[PDB]
Amino acid sequence: LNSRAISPWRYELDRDLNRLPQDLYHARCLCPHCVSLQTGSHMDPRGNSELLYHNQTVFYRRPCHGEKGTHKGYCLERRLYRVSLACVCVRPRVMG
Amino acid sequence: EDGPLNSRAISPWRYELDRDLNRLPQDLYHARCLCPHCVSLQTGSHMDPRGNSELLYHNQTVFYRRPCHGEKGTHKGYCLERRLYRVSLACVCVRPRVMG
Amino acid sequence: EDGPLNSRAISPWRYELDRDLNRLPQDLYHARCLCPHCVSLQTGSHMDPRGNSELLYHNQTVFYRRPCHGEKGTHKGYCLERRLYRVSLACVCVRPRVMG
Amino acid sequence: EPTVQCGSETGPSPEWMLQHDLIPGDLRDLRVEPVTTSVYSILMNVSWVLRADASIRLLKATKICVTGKSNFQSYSCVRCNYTEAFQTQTRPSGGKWTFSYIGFPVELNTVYFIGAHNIPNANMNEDGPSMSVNFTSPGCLDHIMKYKKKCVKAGSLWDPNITACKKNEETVEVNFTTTPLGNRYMALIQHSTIIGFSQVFEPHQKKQTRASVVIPVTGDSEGATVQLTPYFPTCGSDCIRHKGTVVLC
Amino acid sequence: EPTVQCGSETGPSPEWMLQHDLIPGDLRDLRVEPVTTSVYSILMNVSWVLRADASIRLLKATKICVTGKSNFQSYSCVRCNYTEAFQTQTRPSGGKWTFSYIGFPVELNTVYFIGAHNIPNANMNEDGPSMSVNFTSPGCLDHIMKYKKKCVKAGSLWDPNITACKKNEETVEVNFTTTPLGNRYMALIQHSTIIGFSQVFEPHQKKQTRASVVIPVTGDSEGATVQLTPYFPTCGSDCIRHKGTVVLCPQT
Repeated sequence: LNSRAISPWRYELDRDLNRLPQDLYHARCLCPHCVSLQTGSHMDPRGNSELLYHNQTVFYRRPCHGEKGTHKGYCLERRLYRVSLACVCVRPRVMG
Repeated sequence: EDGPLNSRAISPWRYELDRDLNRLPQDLYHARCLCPHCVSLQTGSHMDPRGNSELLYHNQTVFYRRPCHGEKGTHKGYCLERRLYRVSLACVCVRPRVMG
Repeated sequence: EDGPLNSRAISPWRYELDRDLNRLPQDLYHARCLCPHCVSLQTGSHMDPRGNSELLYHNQTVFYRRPCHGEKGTHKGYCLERRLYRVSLACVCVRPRVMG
Repeated sequence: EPTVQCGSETGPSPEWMLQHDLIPGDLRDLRVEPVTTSVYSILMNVSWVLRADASIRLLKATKICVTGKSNFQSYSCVRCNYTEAFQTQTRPSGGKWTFSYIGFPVELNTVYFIGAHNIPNANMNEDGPSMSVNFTSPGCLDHIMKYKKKCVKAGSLWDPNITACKKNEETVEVNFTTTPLGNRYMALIQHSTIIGFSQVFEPHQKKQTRASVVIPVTGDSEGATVQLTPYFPTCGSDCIRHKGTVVLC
Repeated sequence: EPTVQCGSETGPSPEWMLQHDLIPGDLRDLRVEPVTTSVYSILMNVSWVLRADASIRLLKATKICVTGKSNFQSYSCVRCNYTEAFQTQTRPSGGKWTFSYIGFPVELNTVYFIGAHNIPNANMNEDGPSMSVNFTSPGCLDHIMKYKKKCVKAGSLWDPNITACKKNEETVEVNFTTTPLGNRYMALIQHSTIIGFSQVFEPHQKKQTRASVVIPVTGDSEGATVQLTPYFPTCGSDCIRHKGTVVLCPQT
């Protein structure tokens, strides 16, 4: 996979104590241009890399807003999040 | 080639419709790229055979219908059947696997 | 250069750690200097090979304890064991030897 | 002599609904080993070192789990307790305590991110207990493992037997045995750029003789490189390929 | 509200004569800061972060030690007890526990090291609980420590007033102002190689004006640097040296 794409990307740790799963990963491909298909090491500048995203499901817990007083409590509140998936090779936008 | 990158990627890729009476959303599109290999970079029209295009999937939750299992008799009923669906997002240019 | 004499020595020596659970002091920061040849005194960074570097030593009263020899049975115990421990102190570089 | 018995459990932990006054320690270490089962699948053992510095006074469960991240996106978790209440800071025989587990399925070129933490965890706003190990799994380019049916269908053991030779300055001839696993063969000749190209269509043959294809070439083709891409209905675009040679007849 | 009170004590720990069934835990982090006192000394405030993971149920002392390896090598470190027992993980106010202590003497041109461990300590055949924090103190080449008396005797704040110019191709003239605090001086000049050397033999003079030195040179002396060092009986061979710059005295 990421060791084979024209614009390879890696995955960086981003821990939280209140996110399910406890770990999520946001890829940032290191390449500002798409690599050459003939060498794999020479830098081919005729391309660019742009991040691809989606939106995913995550869960959080908040303590009870109502002043119950029995315990801290918990709630299954649901907002959304932004996480990438990969990088694509893009033909630029030129003027002239 | 200009547009929302759906025509500007080296791996161009169209859409196909998937209809269904009980999916929310009723609209899901499957990426169906059209090239057998990656396009050329210096001409934009001629054909570059050293690359390949592959689907990349993901899971996005949707809603489905079955009638109420209990024989209530009031009406047919409905339920929020919540499972996933596997779709395609973008074909990418990849260096192939070759043995020798 | 300015500093605590280990940044101004010709053969600067660092200070590395060792651990024990029954020794005093729990750490004995020994010296292991990388400099294999007296560095130039006009630079402080250049590599001058005209000298050979070697360590200097002493024997330091230290403390060990192994459990009690006798089978008293009241508790594990220990012994107040004095044996001398081998420690390097500081690096000097020296003129090499001539054969012929 | 405590032991650990585990079953799969993924989802919210009922422990998150209660804030515990006292919490256990971290984990000293964690390491994961790959093994090969007898025939012929692959399962995984996990290894970790429970804390030695007396952190043990209270602990019940340690859930270890991973997100599998390939072209497919996978994730599941395993929750289990330790069956006996600890009393010693090491084995009464000696050494830090150890436990292990088996049962995680493993796929092709799938990188797993396995992390652990004790149960229960801390409340809101304390230090993170994160401890995880990254890993690398091999593909189907290893000489050990051609024996999966999935890769065999990709013609892993298939020998193209490519024999490519130059007829004259403009025509090149290739000979090779056909195969009942495919129907379409192409050819790339690459020295610096594309020198020549052709396409071949042939359904199958019982005799299975060496083929012969005429492919035009431009310029000097001496010392070029021959490559074959076979098409199967299964592998499609990710079909494995093989080298080819250039000789003069 | 438990507090901290330290009293100096070095030697064998009584608690090291007994093996404990349960031992106290590690420490999160240890920070130490360099401070300056009012008058004119330099002291250090140490700080550590204590556990929250149930290790607070039993821990009575936290031994903290400092070592230095300079011309001296010293080891005397204070044990500190905790006044009150604990029943909870954090203060009713909340937050991570942080403690401090002042009083370790500090000197010049020294690399120190700080240890860390708690009392009681671990039994035999167990994990090493120690963490490291390294540090460094400054010397007497800074403005704030220009008033440190020891290096004041060494001439921390003296003004050399060095002015040297080339008398001719074979002689260079040097001018500077002396002080009763010095009685013997040296003299070197270096441009690319050693191009001149001398020493200055003059105890003192009553009216105390600028000097004048005649020095021979081997070749061209333009663009060189003048270097002179005092011989003070206190600073010995550790005596500071001041830069110099030579100019041209025109015949006109």
